[PDB]
Amino acid sequence: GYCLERWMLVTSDLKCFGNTALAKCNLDHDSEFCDMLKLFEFNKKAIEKVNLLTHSINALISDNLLMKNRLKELLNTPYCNYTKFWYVNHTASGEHSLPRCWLVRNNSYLNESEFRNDWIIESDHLLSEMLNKEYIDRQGKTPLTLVDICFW
Amino acid sequence: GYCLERWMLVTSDLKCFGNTALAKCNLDHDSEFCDMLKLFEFNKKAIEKVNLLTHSINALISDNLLMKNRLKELLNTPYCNYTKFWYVNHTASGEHSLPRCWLVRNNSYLNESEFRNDWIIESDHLLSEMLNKEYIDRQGKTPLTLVDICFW
Amino acid sequence: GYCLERWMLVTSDLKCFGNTALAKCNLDHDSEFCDMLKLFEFNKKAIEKVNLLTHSINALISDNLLMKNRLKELLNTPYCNYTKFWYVNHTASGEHSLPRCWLVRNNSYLNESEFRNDWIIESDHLLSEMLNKEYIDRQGKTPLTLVDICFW
Amino acid sequence: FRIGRSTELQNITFDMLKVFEDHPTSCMVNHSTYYVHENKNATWCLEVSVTDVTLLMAEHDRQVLNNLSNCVHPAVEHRSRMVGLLEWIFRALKYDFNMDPTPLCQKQTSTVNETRVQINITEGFGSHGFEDTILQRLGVLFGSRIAFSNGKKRFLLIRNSTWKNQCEMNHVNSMHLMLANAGRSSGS
Amino acid sequence: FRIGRSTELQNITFDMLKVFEDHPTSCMVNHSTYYVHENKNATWCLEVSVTDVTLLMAEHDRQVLNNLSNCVHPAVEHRSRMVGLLEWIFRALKYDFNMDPTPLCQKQTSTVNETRVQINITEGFGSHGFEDTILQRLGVLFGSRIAFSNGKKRFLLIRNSTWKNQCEMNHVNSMHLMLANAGRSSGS
Amino acid sequence: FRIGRSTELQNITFDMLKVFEDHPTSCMVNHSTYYVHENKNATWCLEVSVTDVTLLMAEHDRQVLNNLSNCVHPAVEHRSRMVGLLEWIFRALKYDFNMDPTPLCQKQTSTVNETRVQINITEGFGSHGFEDTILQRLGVLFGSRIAFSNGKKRFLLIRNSTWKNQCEMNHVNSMHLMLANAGRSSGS
Ligand SMILES: *[C@@H]1O[C@H](CO)[C@@H](O[C@@H]2O[C@H](CO)[C@@H](O[C@@H]3O[C@H](CO[C@H]4O[C@H](CO)[C@@H](O)[C@H](O)[C@@H]4O)[C@@H](O)[C@H](O[C@H]4O[C@H](CO)[C@@H](O)[C@H](O)[C@@H]4O)[C@@H]3O)[C@H](O)[C@H]2NC(C)=O)[C@H](O)[C@H]1NC(C)=O
Ligand SMILES: *[C@@H]1O[C@H](CO)[C@@H](O[C@@H]2O[C@H](CO)[C@@H](O[C@@H]3O[C@H](CO[C@H]4O[C@H](CO)[C@@H](O)[C@H](O)[C@@H]4O)[C@@H](O)[C@H](O[C@H]4O[C@H](CO)[C@@H](O)[C@H](O)[C@@H]4O)[C@@H]3O)[C@H](O)[C@H]2NC(C)=O)[C@H](O)[C@H]1NC(C)=O
Ligand SMILES: *[C@@H]1O[C@H](CO)[C@@H](O[C@@H]2O[C@H](CO)[C@@H](O[C@@H]3O[C@H](CO[C@H]4O[C@H](CO)[C@@H](O)[C@H](O)[C@@H]4O)[C@@H](O)[C@H](O[C@H]4O[C@H](CO)[C@@H](O)[C@H](O)[C@@H]4O)[C@@H]3O)[C@H](O)[C@H]2NC(C)=O)[C@H](O)[C@H]1NC(C)=O
Ligand SMILES: *[C@@H]1O[C@H](CO)[C@@H](O[C@@H]2O[C@H](CO)[C@@H](O[C@@H]3O[C@H](CO[C@H]4O[C@H](CO)[C@@H](O)[C@H](O)[C@@H]4O)[C@@H](O)[C@H](O[C@H]4O[C@H](CO)[C@@H](O)[C@H](O)[C@@H]4O)[C@@H]3O)[C@H](O)[C@H]2NC(C)=O)[C@H](O)[C@H]1NC(C)=O
Ligand SMILES: *[C@@H]1O[C@H](CO)[C@@H](O[C@@H]2O[C@H](CO)[C@@H](O[C@@H]3O[C@H](CO[C@H]4O[C@H](CO)[C@@H](O)[C@H](O)[C@@H]4O)[C@@H](O)[C@H](O[C@H]4O[C@H](CO)[C@@H](O)[C@H](O)[C@@H]4O)[C@@H]3O)[C@H](O)[C@H]2NC(C)=O)[C@H](O)[C@H]1NC(C)=O
Ligand SMILES: *[C@@H]1O[C@H](CO)[C@@H](O[C@@H]2O[C@H](CO)[C@@H](O[C@@H]3O[C@H](CO[C@H]4O[C@H](CO)[C@@H](O)[C@H](O)[C@@H]4O)[C@@H](O)[C@H](O[C@H]4O[C@H](CO)[C@@H](O)[C@H](O)[C@@H]4O)[C@@H]3O)[C@H](O)[C@H]2NC(C)=O)[C@H](O)[C@H]1NC(C)=O
Ligand SMILES: *[C@@H]1O[C@H](CO)[C@@H](O[C@@H]2O[C@H](CO)[C@@H](O[C@@H]3O[C@H](CO)[C@@H](O)[C@H](O)[C@@H]3O)[C@H](O)[C@H]2NC(C)=O)[C@H](O)[C@H]1NC(C)=O
Ligand SMILES: *[C@@H]1O[C@H](CO)[C@@H](O[C@@H]2O[C@H](CO)[C@@H](O[C@@H]3O[C@H](CO)[C@@H](O)[C@H](O)[C@@H]3O)[C@H](O)[C@H]2NC(C)=O)[C@H](O)[C@H]1NC(C)=O
Ligand SMILES: *[C@@H]1O[C@H](CO)[C@@H](O[C@@H]2O[C@H](CO)[C@@H](O[C@@H]3O[C@H](CO)[C@@H](O)[C@H](O)[C@@H]3O)[C@H](O)[C@H]2NC(C)=O)[C@H](O)[C@H]1NC(C)=O
Ligand SMILES: *[C@@H]1O[C@H](CO)[C@@H](O[C@@H]2O[C@H](CO)[C@@H](O)[C@H](O)[C@H]2NC(C)=O)[C@H](O)[C@H]1NC(C)=O
Ligand SMILES: *[C@@H]1O[C@H](CO)[C@@H](O[C@@H]2O[C@H](CO)[C@@H](O)[C@H](O)[C@H]2NC(C)=O)[C@H](O)[C@H]1NC(C)=O
Ligand SMILES: *[C@@H]1O[C@H](CO)[C@@H](O[C@@H]2O[C@H](CO)[C@@H](O)[C@H](O)[C@H]2NC(C)=O)[C@H](O)[C@H]1NC(C)=O
Ligand SMILES: *[C@@H]1O[C@H](CO)[C@@H](O)[C@H](O)[C@H]1NC(C)=O
Ligand SMILES: *[C@@H]1O[C@H](CO)[C@@H](O)[C@H](O)[C@H]1NC(C)=O
Ligand SMILES: *[C@@H]1O[C@H](CO)[C@@H](O)[C@H](O)[C@H]1NC(C)=O
Ligand SMILES: *[C@@H]1O[C@H](CO)[C@@H](O)[C@H](O)[C@H]1NC(C)=O
Ligand SMILES: *[C@@H]1O[C@H](CO)[C@@H](O)[C@H](O)[C@H]1NC(C)=O
Ligand SMILES: [Zn+2]
Repeated sequence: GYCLERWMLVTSDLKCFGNTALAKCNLDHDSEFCDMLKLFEFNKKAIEKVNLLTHSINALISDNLLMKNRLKELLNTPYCNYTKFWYVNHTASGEHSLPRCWLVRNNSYLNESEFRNDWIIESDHLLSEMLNKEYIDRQGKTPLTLVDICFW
Repeated sequence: GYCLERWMLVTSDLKCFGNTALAKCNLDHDSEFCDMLKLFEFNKKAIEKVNLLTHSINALISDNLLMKNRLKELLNTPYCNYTKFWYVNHTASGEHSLPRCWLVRNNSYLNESEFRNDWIIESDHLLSEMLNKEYIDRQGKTPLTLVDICFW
Repeated sequence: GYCLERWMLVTSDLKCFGNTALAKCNLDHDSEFCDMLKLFEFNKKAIEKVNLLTHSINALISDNLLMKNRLKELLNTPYCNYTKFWYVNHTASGEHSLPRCWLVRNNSYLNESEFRNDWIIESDHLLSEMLNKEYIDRQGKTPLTLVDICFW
Repeated sequence: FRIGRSTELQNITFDMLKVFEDHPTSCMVNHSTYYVHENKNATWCLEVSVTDVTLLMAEHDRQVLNNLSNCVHPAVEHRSRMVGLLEWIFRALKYDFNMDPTPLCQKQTSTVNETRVQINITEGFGSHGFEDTILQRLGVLFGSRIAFSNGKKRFLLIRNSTWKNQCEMNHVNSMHLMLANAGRSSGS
Repeated sequence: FRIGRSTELQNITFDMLKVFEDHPTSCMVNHSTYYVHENKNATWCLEVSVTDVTLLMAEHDRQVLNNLSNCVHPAVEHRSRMVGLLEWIFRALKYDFNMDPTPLCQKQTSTVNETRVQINITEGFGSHGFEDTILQRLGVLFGSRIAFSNGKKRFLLIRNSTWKNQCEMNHVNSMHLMLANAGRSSGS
Repeated sequence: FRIGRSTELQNITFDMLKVFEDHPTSCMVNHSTYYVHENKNATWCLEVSVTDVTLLMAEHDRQVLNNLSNCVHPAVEHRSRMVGLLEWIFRALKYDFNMDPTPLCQKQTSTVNETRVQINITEGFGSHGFEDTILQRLGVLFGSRIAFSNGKKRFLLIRNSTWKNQCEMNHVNSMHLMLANAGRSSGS
C-alpha cells in the first residue's frame, strides 16, 4: 500500500498502509486521516517554482470536517486536531484498519479507556473483515455454476 | 438504533430507526432525511448561550440537494420539501429501509400509486437485504478454512 | 440502463450503459464521466424559456475534480479534459465497466499502453464482478435457513 | 399502507419549529410579495416586492453607498436588528454592491413612516440578465415563479412593516436564507 | 481494442456543443492572449491579454469605481451584453474591487474604437503575490502556463473586438467560467 | 497497546511542518491575543487583539476606504508582504467592506512606529450580531473561546510587531487561514 515518508511522521520509522485499508478513503467524508494523506501526497508530488497549495486546499481538505472539529473544540467536546491517528493492527497477519483520529480534550489526548468502545468494535470488524475477504476472494475466482455441479 | 424525541415529529409517538438503515446516510448524498437527522442531532446537542447553527448549516445541509429540490419545485416537477419521509417497514421483524422523501406536486403530497415503483422495488430490496445480511453474518464468524474441511 | 442520445456523442451510434455500471456514480466523486452524464441529463430534460444551468452547475459539475484536472494540465501531468472516456466491455455478455476518462498529455490522448495497468485490472475486476453478482443474486433469493437444512 | 403480506409502507413528518424559532425566516404571500421575519416573536418584518411603480427617485432619495444603516431611522428601537436583517436579505440575493446597480433608499426627511430600499431591475439599467438573475434568485429564496413569466419599469423593493401573520414561516426558506448567510451570528 | 479473449477496450467521445451553445465560453490563442465569447452567434468578443505595454494612464484615463458600465460607449448596440460579459470576466478572476488595485478604462473622448480595461499587475503596485494570483487564475480559467515562467511593467488588458473565429471554443473553459459565475443568468 | 491475543492498538503522529513552512500561519497567546505570521523565517508579524480601549479616532485617524495599502508606511521593506497579510487576515474574517463598519488606521504623521487597523465591534456601532459574528469568526480561526463569555466599547485591532516566537506554529490554524484564502498565491 501507500507508504509514508520519514519526514511525514515523527516516529523515525517506516510506515506503509495497505491499499485494502486505504480504499475506504474515497467513500468516507469524515476521515481526517484521508485528508492528511491527500495533503501529504500533494506536497510530496510538488516537492519532487510555483506553489499551488492554495488552489487545491479545498480539494484536499474538507472545510466541513475542519469546521465541525473546530466547533467541537470550541464547545469543550472531544475533537480532532489533525495530529495523531490510531488504528487497529493485526500483528500476526499485518492487516490493519483505516487510522482514525485520536481525540483531544482540555489540550490533552484522550485516554485509551475513554474511547475503548471505538477500538474494541473496530478490532472486531478487522477480524470480521479478515474472515469476509476470504469468501469474496474465492467467490471472485470460482463461478456459481461450479458450485451447482458439486451439489448434484 | 437512533430515535427521535416527541418534539422532533408530529405523530406523538416514539420512532427509533436502527443503525442498519441509518448506516447508508454517510455514503448517500441525495438523502434529505439524513440532512434532517443531522440538523435535529445538532439542535438537540445544542439545547442540552451562543447559537452555532450558521457555522455548521453547510456541514448539516447539502446546498446542492436543496438547490436541486428548489429547481424541481420551480419547474412544476415532483420535489422534496423536507417535511414528510416514507420508509418500508418489515412489521414482523422490525427491519426497515432508510426513509425517503415523500414528493410534492401542486402544493399536494404525491399519491402512493404515483410513485408505486419507488416503494415496490424498495420493499423487495429490504427482503433481499434481510436475506443477504444472514450470509454475511455467518461468513463473518466462520472462516473459509472450516468450510474447506467440510468439503473433504 | 441509460441510453445516450445521438447528439450527445460523435460516433453516430446508440450507446446504452447498464444500471449496474452507472450505480457507481453516486458513491464516486472522482468520476468525470458521471459529471458529464449529470450535465447531459440536465440539459436533455431542459430541452424537452429560462435556462437554469448556472443554478445547477455546482450540483452537476464537481469544482474540486475540475480544479484537480486543470492543475494536472498546468503541470504537464496526465489529466482529464472531459471529452473521451474509455471502458471495458464484456462482448459476449454485454456487461461493461463504468467509463473512465482517457487522459491527455501534450495535447495528445494517452496511448493504450501508457495506462495499460489501468484497463487490465479493470477488465479483471469486471470478470470478478460477473462472478460475484451471481453469488449475491442467489443469496438474495435463497435464505440461509434453506442452506442449513441441506447440511443436515 | 400494506405493500404485501409482510411489509408496510410507513411515513414520518418532521417538526422544524424549535430548529428555526430563533433564526430569520421568510414566506410567500404571492409570487410578487415575500416577507422576511427576524424570529418568531418579532413584531416587525421586511417585505420584498417586485413592483412596476417607481417609489424612489435618484433626484430626491439617497443612494446606498456603503451606508445602508443610515436608511433606518435612529429612533427605531429595533434599528440594529432591522439593518442586520436588511444585510441578511442582501446576502441572500447574492448582491454585489461593486458591480450591481446602486440601490436607493428614502430621503432623510421623508413623511412616510417606513424604510424603503429600491433596486432598479428595469431592462438596460443594469447589465444584460441582471433582472433575470434577481428574479431567479427570488425563485430560489422564496419559491417564486415570477422569473418564469412574460420592457417596462420594475423594481425590487424592501420595505419594513408590522408583523400581522401575513404568511406562515417556511423552514425550507429558512434553510436557503441561512445557507446564503453562513457564519453570520443568529439565534437568541 | 482487444484486452483478452472475452473482453474489449472501447471508448465514447462526448459532444458538448448543445450544452454550451448559448452560454459564455473562452479560448486560448497563446499563453498571453485569450478570448471570451458571449455566445456562439455573437459578432463581438472580449480579448484578455497579458501585456508589457502601458496602454492607459491614471493621468488621462478613468478608473473603475463602481462604474464599470461607463467604460462601454452608450451607442454600442450590445452594450448591456458587453458590460455583462465584462462582469462575468471580473467574477471569474475572483477580483475583489475593495482590496485589489483599481482598474483603469479608456477616457470618454478616446479616439480608438475600443473599450479597454487595464489592471496593473506590475510587482509592487498591489500586495505581494497579487500578480501571481492573477496569472494563476488565468491558468485555471484558460489553461495558461504564463504563471509558470520567468520586475518590469505588466498589465492585464481586456479589450473588445470583433469575433473572427480566433480560436475554437473550449467547454472545459466554459465550465470554469460558469462555475465562477454560479447563479448569474445566461442562455437564450 | 494490546487489544487482544492477536491484535494491537497502534498510532501515528504527523509532522505538518514542511507542508506549512512557506505559508501564512497563526497562533493564540490567550483568548484575546493572536499572531499571524507570513512564513517561518519572517522577522515581523501581525497581532490581532480584542481590546477595550480605543486607540484610533474618526476625528484623528484615516478611514479604510479601498486604500488599506496606505496604512503601511512606504519605507517598510516588507510593505507589500505586510499589506498582503493584512488582506489575508481580512479575508479570513469574512469581512465585507460594503456592509461591515469602516475600519480605521493610524494617521500618516503618527509618532508611534506601528501600523494599527481598528475595527469597532462595540454593540450598536454595526448591525445586530456583528460583534458576535466577529468573535465567533475569531474562535473559528484561532480556537478562541472569547465569543463564549459575558455593552462597553470593544475593538478588533490588528497591529504589526516583530516576531519574538510569541507562540508555536499551529497547522490547524494554517488550514483555516488558507481555506479562507483559496486561490491567493503563497509559498516561496
Ligand atoms: C451614502 O453616502 C453617499 C455619499 O457617499 C450619500 O450621497 C450623497 O448625499 C449627499 C447629501 O444628500 C449629496 O449632497 C447633495 O448633492 C447635491 C450636489 O451634489 C453634487 O455632487 C454630487 C457628487 O457627489 C452629484 O451627484 C450631484 O449631482 C451634484 O453635482 C445637492 O442636492 C445638495 O446640495 C445641498 O447642500 C449644499 C451645501 O451643502 C447647499 O448649497 C444646497 O442648497 C443643498 O442643500 C448636496 O450637496 C451628495 O451629492 C450625494 N452623493 C452621491 C454620490 O450621490 C448618500 O445619501 C448616503 N446614503 C445614506 C442612506 O446615508
Ligand atoms: C419602519 O421604518 C420607519 C423609518 O425608518 C420607522 O419610522 C420611524 O419611527 C420612528 C420611531 O420609531 C420615528 O421617530 C419618532 O417620531 C416622532 C417625532 O417625529 C417628529 O419629529 C420632529 C418634531 O417636530 C419633526 O421633525 C417632525 O414633526 C417629526 O414628525 C416621535 O414619535 C418620536 O420622538 C419621541 O421619541 C424620541 C425617542 O424616544 C425622543 O427623542 C423625542 O423627544 C420624542 O419623545 C420619534 O422621533 C421616525 O420619525 C420614523 N421615521 C420616518 C422616516 O418617518 C418605523 O417605525 C419602522 N416600522 C417598523 C414596524 O419597524
Ligand atoms: C467612476 O467614478 C469615478 C469617481 O467616482 C470617476 O473618477 C473621477 O472622474 C472625474 C471626471 O473625470 C474626475 O474629475 C476630474 O478630476 C481632476 C480634479 O480632481 C481632483 O480631485 C480628485 C479626487 O477625486 C483627485 O484624484 C485629482 O487629482 C484632483 O485633485 C481634474 O482633472 C478635472 O477637472 C475638470 O473639471 C473642472 C471643473 O469641473 C475644470 O475646472 C477643469 O478644467 C477640468 O475640466 C476633474 O474634476 C475625478 O477626479 C475622478 N475621481 C477619482 C477619485 O479618480 C471615474 O472617471 C468614473 N469612471 C467611469 C468609467 O465612469
Ligand atoms: C468596442 O467598444 C468601442 C468603445 O466603446 C465601440 O466603439 C464605439 O462605437 C459606437 C457605435 O457602436 C460609436 O458611436 C458612433 O460614432 C459615430 C459618431 O462619432 C462622432 O460623434 C461626434 C460627431 O461629430 C463627435 O464626437 C466625433 O466626431 C465622433 O467620432 C457614429 O457612427 C454614430 O452616430 C450615429 O448613430 C447614433 C446612434 O445610432 C446616432 O445618435 C447619431 O446621430 C448617428 O446617426 C455613433 O455615435 C462610438 O463613438 C465608439 N466609441 C469610441 C470610444 O470610439 C465599438 O463599437 C465596440 N466594438 C465592438 C465590436 O463591440
Ligand atoms: C482612504 O481614502 C479616503 C477617502 O477616499 C480618505 O479619507 C479622507 O481623508 C482626507 C485626509 O487624508 C480627508 O480630508 C480632510 O477632511 C476634512 C474636511 O473633509 C470634509 O469632508 C469630508 C467628506 O469626505 C467629511 O468627512 C469631513 O468631516 C469634512 O466635512 C479636513 O479635516 C481636512 O481639511 C484639510 O485640507 C484643507 C484643504 O486641503 C485645509 O484647508 C485644512 O486645513 C486641512 O488641512 C481634509 O480635507 C477626507 O475628509 C477623508 N474622507 C473621508 C470620506 O473620510 C482616507 O484617509 C484614506 N485612507 C488611507 C489609509 O489612505
Ligand atoms: C510596523 O509598521 C510601522 C508603520 O508602518 C513601521 O514603522 C515605519 O518604519 C519605517 C522604516 O521601515 C520608518 O521610516 C523611517 O523613518 C526614519 C526617518 O523618520 C523621520 O523622517 C523625517 C525626518 O525628519 C521626519 O518626518 C521625522 O523626523 C521622522 O521621524 C528613518 O529611519 C528612515 O529614513 C531613512 O531611510 C529611508 C529609506 O532607506 C531614506 O529615504 C531616508 O533618507 C533615510 O535614510 C525611514 O524614513 C517610518 O517612519 C515608520 N512609520 C511610522 C508610522 O512611524 C514599522 O517599521 C513596522 N514594523 C515592523 C516590525 O514591520
Ligand atoms: C430605472 O431604470 C430604467 C431603465 O433604464 C429607467 O427608465 C429609463 O429612463 C430613461 C431616462 O433616464 C428613459 O429614456 C428616455 O426615454 C424617452 C424616449 O424613449 C425620452 O424621455 C428621453 O429621450 C430618454 O431617452 C427610458 O425610456 C426609461 N426606460 C423605460 C423602460 O422606461 C428609470 O429611470 C430608472 N429608474 C430609477 C428610479 O432609477
Ligand atoms: C503600474 O505599477 C507600476 C509598479 O508600481 C508603476 O511603475 C512604477 O512607477 C513608479 C512611479 O509611479 C516608478 O518609480 C520611479 O522610478 C524611478 C527610479 O527608479 C524614478 O523615476 C522615480 O524616482 C520613481 O521612484 C517605478 O520605477 C515604476 N516601476 C516599474 C517596475 O517600472 C506604474 O506606473 C503603474 N502603471 C499604471 C498605468 O498604473
Ligand atoms: C465605537 O462604537 C461605539 C458604539 O456606538 C461608540 O461609542 C458610542 O459613542 C456615542 C457617541 O458617538 C455615545 O453616545 C453618547 O453617549 C452619552 C450618553 O449616553 C452622551 O455623551 C451623548 O449624548 C451620546 O449619546 C455612546 O454612549 C457610545 N457608546 C458606548 C457603549 O460607549 C464609539 O464612539 C465608537 N468608537 C470609535 C473609535 O469608532
Ligand atoms: C494536538 O493536541 C496535542 C495534545 O493533545 C498537541 O500535542 C502537544 O503539543 C505541545 C506543543 O504545543 C507539546 O508541548 C505537548 O507535549 C504535546 N502533548 C502531547 C500529549 O503530545 C498537539 O500539538 C496538537 N496539535 C495541534 C495542531 O494543535
Ligand atoms: C410540504 O408540503 C406539504 C403539502 O404537500 C405541506 O403541508 C401542508 O401545510 C399547510 C400549511 O402550510 C397545511 O395547511 C396543509 O394541510 C398541509 N398539507 C398536507 C397535505 O399535509 C407542508 O407544509 C410543506 N412543507 C414546507 C416546508 O413547505
Ligand atoms: C481533449 O483533448 C483532445 C486531444 O487530446 C482534443 O481533441 C483534439 O481536438 C482538436 C480541436 O481542438 C482536433 O483538431 C484534434 O484532431 C483532436 N485530437 C484528437 C486526438 O482527437 C479535444 O478537443 C480536447 N477537448 C477539450 C475540451 O479540450
Ligand atoms: C480541562 O482540564 C484541565 C487540565 O486538568 C483543567 O485545568 C481545566 O480546568 C479543565 N477544564 C476546562 C474547562 O478547561
Ligand atoms: C489512562 O488509562 C489507563 C488504562 O488504560 C490508566 O492506567 C491511566 O492511569 C489512565 N490515565 C489517566 C491520566 O487517567
Ligand atoms: C396544480 O394542481 C392544482 C390543484 O388541483 C390546480 O389548481 C392547478 O391548476 C395545477 N397546475 C398548476 C400548474 O398549478
Ligand atoms: C390516491 O390513490 C389511492 C389508491 O392508492 C386512491 O384510492 C385515491 O383516490 C387516490 N387519490 C387521489 C386524490 O387521486
Ligand atoms: C509535448 O509533446 C509535443 C508533441 O510531441 C512536443 O512538441 C513538446 O515538446 C512536448 N513537451 C512540452 C513540454 O510541451
Ligand atoms: Zn461524498
